[PDB]
Amino acid sequence: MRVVVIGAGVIGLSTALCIHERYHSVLQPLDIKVYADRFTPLTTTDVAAGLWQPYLSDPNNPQEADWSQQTFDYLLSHVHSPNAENLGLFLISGYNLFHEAIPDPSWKDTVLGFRKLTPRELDMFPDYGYGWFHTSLILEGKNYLQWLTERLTERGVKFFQRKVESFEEVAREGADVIVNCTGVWAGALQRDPLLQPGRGQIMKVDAPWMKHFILTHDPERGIYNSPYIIPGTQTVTLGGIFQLGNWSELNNIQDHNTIWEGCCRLEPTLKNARIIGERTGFRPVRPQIRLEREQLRTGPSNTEVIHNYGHGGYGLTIHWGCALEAAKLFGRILEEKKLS
Amino acid sequence: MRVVVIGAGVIGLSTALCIHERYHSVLQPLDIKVYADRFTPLTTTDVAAGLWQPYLSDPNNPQEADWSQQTFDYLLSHVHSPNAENLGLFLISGYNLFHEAIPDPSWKDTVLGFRKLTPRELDMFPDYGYGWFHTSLILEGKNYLQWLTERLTERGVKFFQRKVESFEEVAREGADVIVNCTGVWAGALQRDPLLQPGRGQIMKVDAPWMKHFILTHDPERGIYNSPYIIPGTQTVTLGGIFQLGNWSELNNIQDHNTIWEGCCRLEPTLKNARIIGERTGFRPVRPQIRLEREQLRTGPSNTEVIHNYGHGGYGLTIHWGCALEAAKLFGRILEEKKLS
Ligand SMILES: Cc1cc2nc3c(=O)[nH]c(=O)nc-3n(C[C@H](O)[C@H](O)[C@H](O)COP(=O)(O)OP(=O)(O)OC[C@H]3O[C@@H](n4cnc5c(N)ncnc54)[C@H](O)[C@@H]3O)c2cc1C
Ligand SMILES: Cc1cc2nc3c(=O)[nH]c(=O)nc-3n(C[C@H](O)[C@H](O)[C@H](O)COP(=O)(O)OP(=O)(O)OC[C@H]3O[C@@H](n4cnc5c(N)ncnc54)[C@H](O)[C@@H]3O)c2cc1C
Ligand SMILES: O=c1oc2ccccc2cc1O
Ligand SMILES: O=c1oc2ccccc2cc1O
Repeated sequence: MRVVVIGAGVIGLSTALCIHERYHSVLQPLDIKVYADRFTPLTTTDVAAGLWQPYLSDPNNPQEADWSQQTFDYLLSHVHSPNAENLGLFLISGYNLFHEAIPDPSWKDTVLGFRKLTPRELDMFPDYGYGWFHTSLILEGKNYLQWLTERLTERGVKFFQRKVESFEEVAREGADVIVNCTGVWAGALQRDPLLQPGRGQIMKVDAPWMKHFILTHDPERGIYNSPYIIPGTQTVTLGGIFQLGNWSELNNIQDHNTIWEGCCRLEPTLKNARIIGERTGFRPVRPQIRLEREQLRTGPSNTEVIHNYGHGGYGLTIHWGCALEAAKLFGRILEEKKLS
Repeated sequence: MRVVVIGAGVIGLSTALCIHERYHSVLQPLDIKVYADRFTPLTTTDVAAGLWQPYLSDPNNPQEADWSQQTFDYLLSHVHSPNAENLGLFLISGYNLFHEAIPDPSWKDTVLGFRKLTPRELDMFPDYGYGWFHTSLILEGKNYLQWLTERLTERGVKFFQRKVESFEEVAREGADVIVNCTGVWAGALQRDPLLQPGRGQIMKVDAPWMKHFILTHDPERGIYNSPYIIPGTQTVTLGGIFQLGNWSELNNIQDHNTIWEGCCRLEPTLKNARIIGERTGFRPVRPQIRLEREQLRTGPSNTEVIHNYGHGGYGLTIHWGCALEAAKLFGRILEEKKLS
């Protein structure tokens, strides 16, 4: 009963934890190994601010909306425990600003105190005439990854630093079930023409007087290509870069200047904030998450593959409803094989 | 035309600035001196978190409500300037939690996005069943005092470190108008049986993941004797001590334990927050602010006194409507004396 999880981002770690907590007793010799090229300080998950916010549109897969809601409910129930800070979990309120009166989100009742912005609030942001105010949650990738790692270490999950070349290489080592949580790099193991990098560039700035997130929206320039300010525990994340199909894992001045100019206009107090760091990340963009079973009859033995990737810019927002669904798929592998 | 302001807290400094900005041209040789025992890092103003919040009750003096509103409007208009951080000025949202359904405040429309808490929000705080959520402003005393000082230094206002024994001592030095902004210590210069210390004890804790203020209310134990959490730029203020008539300028373990136990129950994540400092302050409590003219015919020459003290736990919330009213009273001294 050997299980290999490929990837140590929020997807891989949360899935490994979910499978363990649901099947560690059910199956007595349950072996779980985590195979990843990049761990905990250097994944895409570490680059994310961690704000819980799904896309404004209804998902292509109606299950995704339920997956997001399940994660918010799981996270909100732990927000007040004396542990919540080890997870990098905290409540935060803020603004979603629009150029016109768009419909309310599907998640309007999932979040706390959702409402329409008043004219006195809209007066504070001179280029926007519509908006929302609500209270959401930030789950910082860096801390959450460290937390999931500790939980996995105490549960006997063994971690391995390696770049996997094919699923066959893994199957040959004697892994019955393979959990593929490769993120943006999932194409390298099995070509997927629906998966593409959603290049983002962000600035981490010291502005501790910023207590609210501010996300702006423009249908013209599209999703995440508009300014955003997301306060974290130690720093403030400045962003607004979204370049589909760009694999440049390097910061660039044009993107820097665009984030700076755009964020300073939104919040002019930022002109005196110190820049601590700047980073680049690839959102694993797909029309919908690939979370399904596949048979590797093309390779060694029977050997089933659980795909779990393509979380775009909403990986942290959705991860828990995903890990649970993957844990449900893992159970179906046990019952179908006549292994009750 | 010599003017002496006694006090370098928010009251004295904001009044000195207001008189200067309104009468520096009107009167060509306008001499302004600031006399204070304790300056900028050590006043009661430095101990205040700086949240804009008047009392839940309608003021005894209906002008006080207009004075608070004038300060919020003045501060909100400067919240977004690239300077706002030199002032220690920032927007903040949060909770006011009650044991029962009390009426809406007088200031419900002064604040941003004021609303009643929903049942899902009230579920987060197990001992409270009613509440409000709104967006207010924090004006940090420490930074604001440094700002007013710089503004006064560039305007030629001369500062003097001394303990004034009587108004007569000041009148004898040749001061025509005396502005008395002595705060809680105003009784020492002229007995005032309405003015009393509102002893408060606070903890400054490192909890940067706290993005909202939380103020609790109990009619049983009274005003500010209930837990409160107020995040600042660099630290989180923990409080809930209000002892009328207690002059103990010393922290005590009973008050410490009361703030700790009460705040940790409100927000259990605080159990792992580091204590950076603890302080004691005396709110200058009076049934209403004394902001009026008095003739010192009892002392040297004619010599008018402008009283400006007794701002309780709402000094920063009200200071600007006060400084403006004092500046208006100073003008009445010029026109009555047949000095047009
Ligand atoms: C700038 C930016 C901001 C974002 N902000 C938010 C946000 O506020 N909220 C939110 O909900 N989401 C956000 N996201 C999205 C979030 O970061 C992702 O959806 C989530 O981190 C992706 O998780 P993952 O586990 O799919 O990928 P990753 O974090 O990339 O991890 C994939 C893992 O698989 C590994 N791997 C890949 N190929 C192999 C191989 N052959 N062998 C071994 N290992 C392999 C990598 O080494 C890595 O460990 C943001 C993204 C970016 C870039
Ligand atoms: C624990 C606590 C928390 C608070 N939180 C808030 C809040 O969140 N929001 C809010 O709006 N308000 C708050 N307050 C209230 C606020 O601190 C006061 O109302 C305001 O600071 C008082 O201002 P002042 O200028 O009257 O007094 P002070 O800051 O005390 O200054 C009085 C000045 O007069 C001087 N002085 C006195 N006597 C003499 C003399 N004989 N000669 C020379 N100088 C003299 C002192 O040296 C000092 O410089 C809080 C108070 C406390 C104690
Ligand atoms: O760049 C991003 O910013 C966000 C802000 C809030 C919620 C999700 C995201 C995803 C992004 O890619
Ligand atoms: O202790 C105090 O806490 C406050 C919180 C908000 C607004 C005013 C006050 C005044 C206090 O004295």
